[PDB]
Amino acid sequence: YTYAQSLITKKLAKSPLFYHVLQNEIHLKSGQELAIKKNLELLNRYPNDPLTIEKLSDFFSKMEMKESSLVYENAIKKYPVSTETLCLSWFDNSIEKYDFKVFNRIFMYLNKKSRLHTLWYAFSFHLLLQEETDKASLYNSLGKKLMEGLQPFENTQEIYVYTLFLSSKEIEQVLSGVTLPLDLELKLLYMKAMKENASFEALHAYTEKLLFKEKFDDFDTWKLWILSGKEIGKSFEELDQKLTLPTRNISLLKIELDILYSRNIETSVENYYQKFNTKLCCYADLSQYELPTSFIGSEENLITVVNNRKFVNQTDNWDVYERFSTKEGAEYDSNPVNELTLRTIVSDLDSSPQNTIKNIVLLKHLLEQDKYNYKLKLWLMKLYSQLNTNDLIFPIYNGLKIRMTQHETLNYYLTTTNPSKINLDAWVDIYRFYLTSKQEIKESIIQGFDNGVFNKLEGFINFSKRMQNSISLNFTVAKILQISTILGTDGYLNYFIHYLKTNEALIVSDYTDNRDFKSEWNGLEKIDCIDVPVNDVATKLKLLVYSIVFEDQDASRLLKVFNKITSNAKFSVFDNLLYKLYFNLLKITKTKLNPQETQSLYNYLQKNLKTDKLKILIPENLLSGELTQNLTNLVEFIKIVKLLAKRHPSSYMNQLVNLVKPFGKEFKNLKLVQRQHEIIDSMDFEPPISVDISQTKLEIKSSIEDCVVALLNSL
Amino acid sequence: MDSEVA
Amino acid sequence: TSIKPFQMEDLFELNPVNLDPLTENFNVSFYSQYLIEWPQLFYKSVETPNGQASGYMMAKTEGQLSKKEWHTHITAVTVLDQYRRIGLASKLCLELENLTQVKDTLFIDLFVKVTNTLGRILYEKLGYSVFRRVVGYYGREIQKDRNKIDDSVDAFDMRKLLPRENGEKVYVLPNEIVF
Ligand SMILES: CC(C)(COP(=O)(O)OP(=O)(O)OC[C@H]1O[C@@H](n2cnc3c(N)ncnc32)[C@H](O)[C@@H]1OP(=O)(O)O)[C@@H](O)C(=O)NCCC(=O)NCCS
Repeated sequence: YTYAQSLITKKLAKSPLFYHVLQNEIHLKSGQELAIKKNLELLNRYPNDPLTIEKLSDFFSKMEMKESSLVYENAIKKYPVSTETLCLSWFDNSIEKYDFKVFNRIFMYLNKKSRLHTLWYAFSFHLLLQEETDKASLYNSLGKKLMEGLQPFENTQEIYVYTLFLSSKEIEQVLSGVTLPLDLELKLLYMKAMKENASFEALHAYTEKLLFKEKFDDFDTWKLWILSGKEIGKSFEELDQKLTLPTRNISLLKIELDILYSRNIETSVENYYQKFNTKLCCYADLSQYELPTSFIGSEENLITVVNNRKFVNQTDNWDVYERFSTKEGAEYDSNPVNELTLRTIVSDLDSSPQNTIKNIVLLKHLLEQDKYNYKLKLWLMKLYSQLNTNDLIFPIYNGLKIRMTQHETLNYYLTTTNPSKINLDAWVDIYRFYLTSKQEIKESIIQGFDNGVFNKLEGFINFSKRMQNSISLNFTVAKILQISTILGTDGYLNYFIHYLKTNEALIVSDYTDNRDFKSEWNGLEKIDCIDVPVNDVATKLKLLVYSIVFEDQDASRLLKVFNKITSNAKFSVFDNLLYKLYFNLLKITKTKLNPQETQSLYNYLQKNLKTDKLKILIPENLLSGELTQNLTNLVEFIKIVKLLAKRHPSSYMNQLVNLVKPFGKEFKNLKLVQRQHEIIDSMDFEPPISVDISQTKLEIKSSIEDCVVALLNSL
Repeated sequence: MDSEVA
Repeated sequence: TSIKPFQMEDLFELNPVNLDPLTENFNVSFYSQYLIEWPQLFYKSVETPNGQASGYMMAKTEGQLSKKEWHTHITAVTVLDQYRRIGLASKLCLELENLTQVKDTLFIDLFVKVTNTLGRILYEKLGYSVFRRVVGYYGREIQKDRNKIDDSVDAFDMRKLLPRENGEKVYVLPNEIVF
């Protein structure tokens, strides 16, 4: 740090250029802050002229919260020679800052003449509109006249952007007049417009050509064809007589066509069944409708048995399973029978440890033959998250070949995994995904604009937005900080403390949730059931705790945030205790208080940092995963006590560090592993099929011992 | 003594 | 059942299709690049009830016409297990042959795992032929003897000629396929 400073002064002396001064001011900011903000404002008042210099100054003002915009605006006006390179710099620099709001302002300068850049400007008015109802009309009108300025349009992307500012009745008139062949995007929009405008004579004509002459075979299009037909007067027969082929789409359409003409459904429903009971889709298709009494009234085909049992909503299915327990067909496919076995298991789950363990044996047993059945694997992870068997979930996860975006949607299955260095490394590697995807989406937004792909740009933008500050991203950072400090290693600790200090605005906001709680339920009805034990608020609090530990100037702001959150927390008894302990410990060490306040907070820490008090962390059901989850949080707390006693040494801290020495031996005398082994050893299973219970019992016992002991050795 | 930065 | 254009946010909801063991999960880079450069060749099948993704086709165009190698390539097709055996993957691959942009090319390319029984059955009925065996295509270790074949990691490059060899025994290595 300080050698960088001397180096910067050397440079500034030699210059006695702009980019060096900015760098020095930034160092002075790091070291300090008001001094630096003054220096930067001084630098802004001077006419920034270099690209890199102007880029660095804009990032400085974004850090310190409107002066970043006004750096580029000045440079654009005072040297219009380079206005495009300045604008493109500003553009790339704004995408990386997740600053999507400023886009219109950049595109306006950059337009005041390239046609692509007019498209950018227009498109940006749509993007603004997707946020302030008072200026809606002006934005819409502005982008509309931009696109009319570009007619005739040359491609379907231009036409798309125009439609972004058109009413449904304008959209239909525009697209009915297009000479260019429409893409799928616009065909769907054309049909949408005609349906919304009740232009049914047009709709029916358009769909007929698509469905019949083009043989498009689109079910959404089929539904518009029979709707347009009835409205323009055609009868059941004239439409039905055109429906010959027995495709899946036409068969279901006959149901929809009966509904629309209020005819009776039974014949069309039975015809579909007899033609599609041999296919796994059968139940999902007919479950859409109100199926008649009589049809439920009604083998050599497993899939038929599957469907039929699902129609009657049969909860016990182990009979079918032993008929078809043997995996047959292609290796990489799944055994359809396990659609029903999984149904029976989920209906039997009752959250008691014996039932969890029993259904683990069953799931493990079914996966012996159905090696690649992802739903069984997800449910198996879910049951393991109910216990202290914390080192058994990562193998299932990696066996699914979860990679890239899947981490964002599925890493929560790893909520209960143990703090091993092997897992730390896995977590760091998941973070690598976030780092790389961050860069790739930024470059994909740039290139999407450089090509003319407005069709997909909003998706790119929203994709980026949804990854910038997700609960899955923050949970990854919380985990890395937790496991890093629990072990002795610090290879990445400093990096992530820097992430917290750099992103405090994100850390204290509302995180986006893209997690997948839906996939294990595919082809089942989502009842209430066992859940992976997530705690999103604790994730925030943890990141606040570390943010406060390493706050070097003023911890009061982050602590108000902390206290506002805990005050509304909805925690269990021990979690409530735990964040009060964190509150008192952080304020003693990280805020100026008078000798009386300090003694008060110390005495609360003193009263409760005792095993007799912290014993409440132990759940009544010892086999519950709450045990190790609480233990882990207690271990992390203690490590933070020891780190703070080094960072902010005091006699008080010295007394707390001594107070926590006996925890390890004391909790070892609570015999938490033995008790769990005794409970397991005294469980009687009558499984619904022949399965070896003993190996799962032995695996679970060993996994519990290893995970509890590792936490107990960490106290 | 001179000093480092030199 | 209905086909809709692919948008990037669909990745967040593709797990039932992409957890399947023969379905790869690519970099954000990769999906987005396809959407940027061949946006009309990336499309999905949706369900009747909720618009649940049933499957998708992810395709590109590549190659030099002077070298007779200007073609459409299939980089990913897959159907949700619930919607298999009812024409869906065939519908996806044939709808690809229908697009004008594909019609402009000479043939359709694709790699398939040698062990993937159903994928080979699929392209056989569609009229695809094995053009060459790519050795270690799906494997981690990069190898130099093309004759050290391995059914678990090798690939069949399949072609189907469009309106505009005769061996499964041509062994080639991944880095000799350039275009
Ligand atoms: C899973 C998969 C079977 C889904 O395909 P699909 O959409 O159900 O294919 P269809 O049901 O339309 O049938 C396609 C053809 O393959 C054959 N076929 C499909 N599934 C079959 C099975 N389980 N057993 C035997 N033959 C099968 C059929 O014979 C059919 O032609 P035909 O019925 O006219 O003879 C497979 O094709 C697929 O898409 N897998 C995705 C991932 C993968 O394994 N490979 C990726 C593509 S390289």
